[PDB]
Amino acid sequence: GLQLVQSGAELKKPGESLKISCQGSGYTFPIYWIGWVRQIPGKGLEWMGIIYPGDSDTRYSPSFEGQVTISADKSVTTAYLQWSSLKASDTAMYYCARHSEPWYPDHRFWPPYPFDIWGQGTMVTV
Amino acid sequence: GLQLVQSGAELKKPGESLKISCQGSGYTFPIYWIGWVRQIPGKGLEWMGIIYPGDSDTRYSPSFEGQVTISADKSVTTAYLQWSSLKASDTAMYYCARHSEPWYPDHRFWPPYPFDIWGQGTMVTV
Amino acid sequence: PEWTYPRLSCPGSTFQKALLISPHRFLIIREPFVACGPNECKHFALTHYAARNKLRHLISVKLGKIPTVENSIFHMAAWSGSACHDGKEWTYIGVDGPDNNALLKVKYGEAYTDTYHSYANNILRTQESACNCIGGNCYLMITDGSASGVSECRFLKIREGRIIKEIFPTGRVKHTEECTCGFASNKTIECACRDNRYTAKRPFVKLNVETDTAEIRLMCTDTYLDTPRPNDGSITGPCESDGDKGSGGIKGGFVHQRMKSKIGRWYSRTMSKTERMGMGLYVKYGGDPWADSDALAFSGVMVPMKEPGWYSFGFEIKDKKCDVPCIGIEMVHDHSAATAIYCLMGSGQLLWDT
Amino acid sequence: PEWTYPRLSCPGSTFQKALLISPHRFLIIREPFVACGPNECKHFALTHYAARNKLRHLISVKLGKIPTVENSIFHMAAWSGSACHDGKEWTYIGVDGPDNNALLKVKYGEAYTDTYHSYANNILRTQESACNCIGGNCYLMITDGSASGVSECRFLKIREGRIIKEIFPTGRVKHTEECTCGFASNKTIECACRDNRYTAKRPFVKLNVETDTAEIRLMCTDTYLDTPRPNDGSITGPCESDGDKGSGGIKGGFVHQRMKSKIGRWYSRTMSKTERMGMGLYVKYGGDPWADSDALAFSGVMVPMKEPGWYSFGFEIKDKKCDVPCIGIEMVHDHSAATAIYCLMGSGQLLWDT
Amino acid sequence: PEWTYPRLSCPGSTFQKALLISPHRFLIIREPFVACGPNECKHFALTHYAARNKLRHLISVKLGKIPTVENSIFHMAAWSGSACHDGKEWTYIGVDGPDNNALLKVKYGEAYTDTYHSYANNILRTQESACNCIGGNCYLMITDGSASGVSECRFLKIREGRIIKEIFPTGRVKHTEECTCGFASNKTIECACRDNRYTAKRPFVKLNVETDTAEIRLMCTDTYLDTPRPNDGSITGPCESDGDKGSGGIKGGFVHQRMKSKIGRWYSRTMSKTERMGMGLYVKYGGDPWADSDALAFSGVMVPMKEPGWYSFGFEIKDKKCDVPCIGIEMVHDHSAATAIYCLMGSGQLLWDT
Amino acid sequence: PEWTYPRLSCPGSTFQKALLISPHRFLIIREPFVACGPNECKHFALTHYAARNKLRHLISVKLGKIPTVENSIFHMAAWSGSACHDGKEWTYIGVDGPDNNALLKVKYGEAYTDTYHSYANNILRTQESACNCIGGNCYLMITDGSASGVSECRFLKIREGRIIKEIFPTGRVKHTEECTCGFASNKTIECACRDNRYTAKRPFVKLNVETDTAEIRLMCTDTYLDTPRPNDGSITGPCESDGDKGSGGIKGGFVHQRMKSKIGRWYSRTMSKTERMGMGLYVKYGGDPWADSDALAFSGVMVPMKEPGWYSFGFEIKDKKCDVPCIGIEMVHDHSAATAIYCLMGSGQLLWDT
Amino acid sequence: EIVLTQSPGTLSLSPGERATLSCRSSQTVSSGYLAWYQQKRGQAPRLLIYGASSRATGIPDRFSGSGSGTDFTLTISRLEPEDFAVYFCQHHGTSPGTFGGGTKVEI
Amino acid sequence: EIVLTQSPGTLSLSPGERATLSCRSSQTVSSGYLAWYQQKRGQAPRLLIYGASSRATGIPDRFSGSGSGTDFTLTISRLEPEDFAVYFCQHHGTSPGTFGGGTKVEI
Ligand SMILES: *[C@@H]1O[C@H](CO)[C@@H](O[C@@H]2O[C@H](CO)[C@@H](O)[C@H](O)[C@H]2NC(C)=O)[C@H](O)[C@H]1NC(C)=O
Ligand SMILES: *[C@@H]1O[C@H](CO)[C@@H](O[C@@H]2O[C@H](CO)[C@@H](O)[C@H](O)[C@H]2NC(C)=O)[C@H](O)[C@H]1NC(C)=O
Ligand SMILES: *[C@@H]1O[C@H](CO)[C@@H](O[C@@H]2O[C@H](CO)[C@@H](O)[C@H](O)[C@H]2NC(C)=O)[C@H](O)[C@H]1NC(C)=O
Ligand SMILES: *[C@@H]1O[C@H](CO)[C@@H](O[C@@H]2O[C@H](CO)[C@@H](O)[C@H](O)[C@H]2NC(C)=O)[C@H](O)[C@H]1NC(C)=O
Repeated sequence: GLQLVQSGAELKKPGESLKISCQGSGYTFPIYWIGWVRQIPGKGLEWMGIIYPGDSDTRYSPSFEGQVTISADKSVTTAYLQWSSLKASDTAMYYCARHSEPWYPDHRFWPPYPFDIWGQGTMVTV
Repeated sequence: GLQLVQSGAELKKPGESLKISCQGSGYTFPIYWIGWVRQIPGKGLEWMGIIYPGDSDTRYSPSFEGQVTISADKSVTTAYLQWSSLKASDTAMYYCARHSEPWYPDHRFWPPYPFDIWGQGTMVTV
Repeated sequence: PEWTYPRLSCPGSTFQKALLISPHRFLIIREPFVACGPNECKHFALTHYAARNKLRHLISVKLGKIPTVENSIFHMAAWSGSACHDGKEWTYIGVDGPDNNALLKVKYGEAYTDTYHSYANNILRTQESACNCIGGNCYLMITDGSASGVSECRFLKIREGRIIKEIFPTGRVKHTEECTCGFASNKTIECACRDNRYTAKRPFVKLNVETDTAEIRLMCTDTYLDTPRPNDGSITGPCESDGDKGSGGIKGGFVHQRMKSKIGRWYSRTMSKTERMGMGLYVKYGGDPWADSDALAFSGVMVPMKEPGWYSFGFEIKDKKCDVPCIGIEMVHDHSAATAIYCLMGSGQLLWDT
Repeated sequence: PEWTYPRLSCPGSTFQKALLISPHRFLIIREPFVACGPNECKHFALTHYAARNKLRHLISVKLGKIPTVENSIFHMAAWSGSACHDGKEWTYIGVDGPDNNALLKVKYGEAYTDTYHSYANNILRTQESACNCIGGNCYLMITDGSASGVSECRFLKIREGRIIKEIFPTGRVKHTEECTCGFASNKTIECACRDNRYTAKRPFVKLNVETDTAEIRLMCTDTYLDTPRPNDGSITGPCESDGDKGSGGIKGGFVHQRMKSKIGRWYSRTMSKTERMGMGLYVKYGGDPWADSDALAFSGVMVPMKEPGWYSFGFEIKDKKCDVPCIGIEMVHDHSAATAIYCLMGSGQLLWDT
Repeated sequence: PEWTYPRLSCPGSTFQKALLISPHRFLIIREPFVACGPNECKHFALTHYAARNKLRHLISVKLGKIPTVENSIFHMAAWSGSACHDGKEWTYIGVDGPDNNALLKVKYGEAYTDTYHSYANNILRTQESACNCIGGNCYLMITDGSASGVSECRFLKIREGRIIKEIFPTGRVKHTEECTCGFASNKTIECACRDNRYTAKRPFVKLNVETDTAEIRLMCTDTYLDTPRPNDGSITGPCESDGDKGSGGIKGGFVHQRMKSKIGRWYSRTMSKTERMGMGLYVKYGGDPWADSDALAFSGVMVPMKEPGWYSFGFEIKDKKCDVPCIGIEMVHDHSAATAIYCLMGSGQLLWDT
Repeated sequence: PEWTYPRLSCPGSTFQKALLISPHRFLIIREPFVACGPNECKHFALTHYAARNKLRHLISVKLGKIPTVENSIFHMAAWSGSACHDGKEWTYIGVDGPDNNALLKVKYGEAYTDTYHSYANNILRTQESACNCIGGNCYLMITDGSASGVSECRFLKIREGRIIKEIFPTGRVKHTEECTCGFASNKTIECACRDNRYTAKRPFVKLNVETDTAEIRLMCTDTYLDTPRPNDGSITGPCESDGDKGSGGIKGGFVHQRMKSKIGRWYSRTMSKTERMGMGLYVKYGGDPWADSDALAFSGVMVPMKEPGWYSFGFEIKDKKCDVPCIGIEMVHDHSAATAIYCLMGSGQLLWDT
Repeated sequence: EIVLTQSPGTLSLSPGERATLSCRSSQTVSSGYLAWYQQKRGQAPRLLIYGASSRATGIPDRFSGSGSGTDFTLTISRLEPEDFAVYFCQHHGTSPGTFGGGTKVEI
Repeated sequence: EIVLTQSPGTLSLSPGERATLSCRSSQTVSSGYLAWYQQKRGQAPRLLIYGASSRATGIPDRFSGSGSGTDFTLTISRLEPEDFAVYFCQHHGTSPGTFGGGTKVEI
């Protein structure tokens, strides 16, 4: 029973704020990094960033730095992707994915890990 | 003036929750075990379990384990018997009775004591 | 620097309230005891909860200190334990582990040394009172058996943290626990024990420390010293006869007053015959606890009927040239405990309670 | 290692504020006092409440420490008490028990030793100030009698925790209590006492420590030292004449300045003649307090009229080669107390208050 | 007074829970370790937060104390560190400064003495476990390099706070850090190290303290000791072969049991092969860790799978005449840590966990 | 046991952050300083408020402790003060009393000894840094005069708590205060002082301890060391010329590094020329501060511009065989202060700030 | 685990007759902890006997009840109208207390 | 900083044929950390390969994918209808993860 469960879909207006989420189950959530991956339906996958619930340590792809916010709350075993100014162009499928191995702060390295489990994806229009 | 005083009677519907109680007086309530005994009017007595107000340590007859809840509150010198799903068949007289001797946690044994004082019994229909 | 030997006791004929340590009136502890070295007394207790579990510890503070978290020293994990000083260093004893596979651990100074394994595969327990050292040889009472049923005890001779000898008492040994022990003389350690199932009469152990042998017989006295009790002199039959109200029990106080020509035996008892309320002090001079049915004299009330009595213990303070026998009382409040100390001092009557 | 003897005092002509311990501005105590050994000063007090009862204790901290619960050591149960050091070990004195059947307890080092029983079957009290040891012999003032009526005092000679002699003063002994005592010389202990019923003039005790005798006469001086007071020089008649405003009283400060050719006597008094407000320091050099009507010189204000004065006490600090006389003041605030210490140091005038 | 040398270990065949220090159940610290002098054990830790930053400090309390702010002593600013006692005085080691220009500081007694500069211009780290002194010469492992990539270690020989020699190990040195070191004999210090990038097999350092030389090879044993792990015996190839799951790691426990004819090597490991949960104790007697593929024997569970395991360390307690090997465990809770101590004591099986 | 004499300093060429005591991140104090005896460093401070007034006290804790109320010792009432150790006992100095009639008090060990009276009938002040003892003779800088106007200083030679000599410096003495003093050699005490009205150049005192004479001249260096400052090298005229921005000031750090053939002089300064922000470390080797205009070399930043700098002080740690010069910084936060310690240790550059 | 089969289940004795009631335990009753209770119509039961045969406070000498092992009885030396009640036996040892069916004593 | 240009971008191989997919990195992939993913239409991608060539748990032997340096491939030993998907390569080293455009495998 190992899974990432995402919200279904959203449709927004340009400028309308947006928050979507992933809930983890079946694993020790606070020690694995969860990443967000964007996919415009006719395009390939685009790594947007990762978060380490547990101390909410984040890393963003330079192209998404300042465009989106990645946050998490270990209290309810969830990860979030937020927009403040949802523009258009955010008409993409957004996926969470969890790294194959755990990481602890004292490892002192950037997790060189693949994404082992993926959520089903949240479709966001606009 | 040594006594266990029980509530009078209750009549409930199948599924309707139920709480009945006994109030002790004339003795050092937190150091004696109080037991509940069931009696279906045409049947004999059936020990349901005991509680040690004082740390609310309980013991249940295997046949009543998970069927009823025994609890107590030394603050008001009382003992309680609770149902979550009062079925029927709970059409019995319910009595509290206090053990003849005091017990302390460091005795480390199950009180091998008879019931010295009994309440008058609470009649519960259904 | 030198090994401790028991000395003659300091003159006096009665006890007086010495000191009360009551931390809750301003760390949750139980079963306190006091043990003293040549120039230092420590107040030991087991933690019951935080300010038989995996978290209970044997802790201590200097006697006179309030046993706060900041002041306390955690010596070892222990759900049962004791401590003593041999004249050179502190020995700490504690029992931890599973109810049916418990283990005794011995700490000497800062180091862990020997262990002892359960022998009856039931809860292994130690005397909860201080241990007794003579010439470096510390005698610890341990017991292993049922809370209700047979629980035979044995003594361990501990030297510099090591267990060197196992002493197996004879006599009436069906159930012995929570022994308050002390020196009657340079040759004998006597203990007033709990019997948690068969009788209200305490087993009285006489341990010969020159031969390392022991024998246990019930105290013959008409005044019964455990908590559940028959009403004084009501147990019929010979001294060894078990009486009624033997189910349950309490650790009582017991100290010796060693005089050149006499041994005084001071005992403590609750005021209530069923509940652990109040404490009184009783004394008998000379005689033989195993044969002498004579009622102990009543010295006075240490704790009034309205206040909790619970466990008590004997200890001795090293007064430069002589020893001062003291009895402490565990006053459990609501379940942390306060410790009341009554010490032999002066003459006349015990004048007030705690 | 060596017994303490009084030494000549450290040079100086005036007092200055030394130190203020004020725990409430950041355990509720009353009637503080300071006692010093060869290299250590302790601040003693009785607990009044928790952070005459069954819970009051004699406690202490190192002088300079704030008397918190964690820092304090509880020496003994006591509703009245004193302490001193004999050069080898600390002696602690306390009184506990019933108002009409009180008992004094003596602790030496870690052990309880002698006791003393009430003799007038009324509240037994000790000097609430530090006791005085010479050559191992500690002289303690005790009193037993009515708060209003006759209360004769006696002195106990305590050696290594034991009471060896009872000294029964002669002279004017109808009511003496709460004596602030110190050495005038190697042969004499002098005390400035409270009289809580008959007069505003303090009884002045002269105790001969070579002969173990004592005599008490009222101070003859026109400046009256108790709290309720006639207005200075207003009591007519001979030195022994009792005056008005004798109902009620306070323990005052009193230290000696021992010089090769002179004895200075430093006294403290409240600013108000009726209320326990303010404190001042007065001095007389030489003379005879029992005969000399001369007003004490006014040195200065220690506590202003706007601040509480309450009890004061004398003590001495052991400055390696000489002794430093000090007067402490109990500033009761709302009823815990702060302790203000003024010590002889330097020359010139007392320059500021507390 | 005298320099410390390693001694033969105290007899016993198994470990038992000794003591748990758990400050949060009643100062936020991480990476605790214990170091002991002749008559004193200290519990050291780095502050993580207040009750790698500019505020992290190396702090300590007496072992047995709860590491509160009031009890703790701040020895030096340090985001990484170690400490040891040479038989005469305490040596404290800490690293502070920038990630790419860190500096080691050495404190001896109360004074700051030598420093050491980063050599690979990457985070300079020390063993987070206690250092090892023989005859006054303290051997400290330090490392400088990438968290992921090459990080060669070196040893510093420290004498009375000064760095006298730099020891450069040979062998397999591509990544060595967080070494738990101890004496195998009077001539050798052996260390079980972390490899945070290349393999789950710990580098095992053998340091010759007569010649000041060292060689590092991977432990050959089938039971892998780091946290991310292949499933025991799954790494193919010769002893030096790197395996899978080598990214990441943990500092493990490691102590020696020195017997006249044998060296026991006690190791600790987590229960989980991926997460830092649980701890177990493993042992091998004799052999050669660099060549012997034999699986370590499993002694028992120290921390159950349901409780955090995190870092562990070896230390030894000085038991008067012999040394007691102990393994401590850092139980991180939510990130302060509790310290669980397991010590060699007695015989039989490890009977219970923490 | 033995009198302290200054010793040659421990080798090293630079300073590194040693320790930060920051009590507010987990008693409100100001103007901290550190003084060290043969085997003990104390962190002294004046209380500013409770956890120039009648309540301010000179307090201390062991260096490394957080200065909480429970840990602190109150030595004396004092709105200004200093302390030092003479090799046998601690001397504590404090000033209390009225602004225009202040008095210095000297405490030695536990006793109050001499006092000193104001001489200019203005606020009497002491150096707020530690005092300097050679052979038992402790040299204390005191000053009395206007905050704005003339304030001549003098030195007191204190021996075993007594003031034995008054030293009256010559030279440029119009305004000298808050001197950070230390030994340049066995014959000389040099001090870097504050001038709170006339100039940004510190008076530099050279006190001859063989002759008990002193002379004061302004430091000639182009790098000005007070807080309000002209922009380095901007004060024209001869070395003694007063410059602009002389109104206001700060106590700076100053230590000596005593080498067999050289004296290093380490100074501290704020980063801002007007506000008390940041701290830097400057050094000059050899020369003559009274004549040498050469700019001090910049060693590094101790406190960044974004953090408070406020007062600094010099002290030395006694490292068994040699002395370690250290500079402490008072980081005032909102007004309690944290103390940052930087010590000479190792070589290379100062690598990081606080 | 312990079953008490109290018997005959009905007595039909007149006042003045001796009544013997039996309680057979399916397994040995450790330490003899078998209690007896008297239940009058319309009210909670009274404790008569505790331990194998100790008499409860307030209970008349009419009630004895010797027994051991698995075989225990309650003996009413002489019946009186007052003692026509349903009697119950109870295991009250260091295990879940358990009562028997009960024996009715009729005239 | 790292650009993965996966190619040819389209394969048109029948089931039973061997499929070779390539991923050229613009710079050396340290330690060989290039992963491969399989994305079926309408669903989140599955991890096939991690490290340069380690097989992910649950992935059949059909997928190998040896490679090094800048030049990596994914090899499907035999195509089955199940494996007609868009494949992606990913850099997963100690730097911001970055995927390639993806290669569509058609019948
Ligand atoms: C127990 O025996 C010891 C001797 O082994 C007794 O202690 C000695 O007492 C004398 C004075 O009577 C001293 O001079 C010796 O120095 C003491 N020796 C030691 C080793 O302490 C002790 O008094 C005896 N105790 C009892 C209760 O009889
Ligand atoms: C009280 O008497 C003692 C002697 O019994 C005096 O103390 C001695 O003083 C001399 C110096 O004058 C020292 O050399 C001795 O070593 C001291 N002896 C002891 C036992 O301390 C003391 O000074 C006298 N005090 C007064 C007030 O006169
Ligand atoms: C390591 O060497 C030291 C000697 O340098 C050994 O310690 C000595 O042990 C003997 C008893 O066998 C004592 O009599 C000596 O006094 C001890 N000397 C010192 C300096 O402590 C030590 O036992 C050896 N340790 C090991 C593990 O072999
Ligand atoms: C200051 O003078 C003292 C002597 O009065 C010097 O201390 C001595 O140093 C030698 C080693 O060179 C030791 O053997 C002596 O035992 C020391 N004597 C004392 C009293 O400490 C000290 O080194 C000189 N300091 C400076 C800065 O020159």
